[PDB]
Amino acid sequence: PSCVMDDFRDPQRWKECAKQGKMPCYFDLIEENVYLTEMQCECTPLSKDERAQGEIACGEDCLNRLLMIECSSRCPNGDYCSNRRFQRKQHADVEVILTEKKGWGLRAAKDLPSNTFVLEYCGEVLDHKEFKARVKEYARNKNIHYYFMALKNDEIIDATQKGNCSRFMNHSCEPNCETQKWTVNGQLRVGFFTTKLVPSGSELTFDYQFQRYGKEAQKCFCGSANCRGYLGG
Ligand SMILES: Nc1ncnc2c1ncn2[C@@H]1O[C@H](CSCC[C@H](N)C(=O)O)[C@@H](O)[C@H]1O
Ligand SMILES: [Cl-]
Ligand SMILES: [Zn+2]
Ligand SMILES: [Zn+2]
Ligand SMILES: [Zn+2]
Repeated sequence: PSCVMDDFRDPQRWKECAKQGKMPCYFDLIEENVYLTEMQCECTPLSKDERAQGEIACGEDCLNRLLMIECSSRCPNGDYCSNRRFQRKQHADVEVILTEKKGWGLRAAKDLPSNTFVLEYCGEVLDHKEFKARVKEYARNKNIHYYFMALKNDEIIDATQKGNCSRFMNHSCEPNCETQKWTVNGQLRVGFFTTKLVPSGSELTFDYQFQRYGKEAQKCFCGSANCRGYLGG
C-alpha cells in the first residue's frame, strides 16, 4: 500500500483509509515548526531574458545559500529567487509507503538528482525539560516509533503528535539522504536533502546516528552490507 502527500490534507478520507491500513495512523499535520514554549545577498538581479534562457537566480554563489541561510521576500531576484525552498515548500515528489518491517516510509516518485531538497522535518520544538518529559510519556505509552530530531542546543523537534510526511523517513546505515540545517528569518529549521541520485521507486533514508533520539535501541532492518545492527539507545 502507498499514498500521495495530498491524501493527508483530507482528514475524513485519511481516517477511513487508516481504519483499513491503507494509510498511516492519524497525526496533526502542520507546515511550520510549533514552539511548545513560545540581510540581502549580493546576487545580480537576472534580466527577463536571462530568466527565459534558464539562468538560475541565487544559485551556487549566493551569499545566503553559501551560509545555508534562505533569502527573504526582499531578495534582489524577487520572485525568481531559487533560495527560498523551505518557505515556498518546494518539496520533492515522494510517496508514503508501507515497508516490510519498519512501519511506513518514504520513496521517490520520480528520479531525484543529488542534493535535492526533499522535505522539511517539522514538529513541536521542545527544550530539554519538555523533551525529557516526552521521552518518559512515550515510554509509558509503550510507543514503538520515535520522532525526536536534534535541532540546536536546547532545541529538539518532536514529530510524534504534530508534523508532516517527513516524519516517515526511515533510518539507514548506508543512506541516500542527509539533514541540513537552514536559517529562515533568523530561525533554524531542519530539512532532508538527497546525497546521490535517487532512482524513482527507491526508499528515501537518512542516518539517524547522533541526530535522532530513541530511548530503546532498536534492531536495524536497513539491509546494507555495512549495517551497524541498531539505531537509537
Ligand atoms: N532501519 C530501521 N530499522 C528498523 N526500524 C526503523 C528503521 N528506521 C525507522 N524505523 C522505525 O521508525 C521509527 C522512526 S520514525 C520513521 C517513520 C516510522 N517508520 C513510522 O511508521 O511512523 C523508529 O523508531 C523505528 O521504530
Ligand atoms: Cl523493511
Ligand atoms: Zn542571492
Ligand atoms: Zn535570493
Ligand atoms: Zn542498518
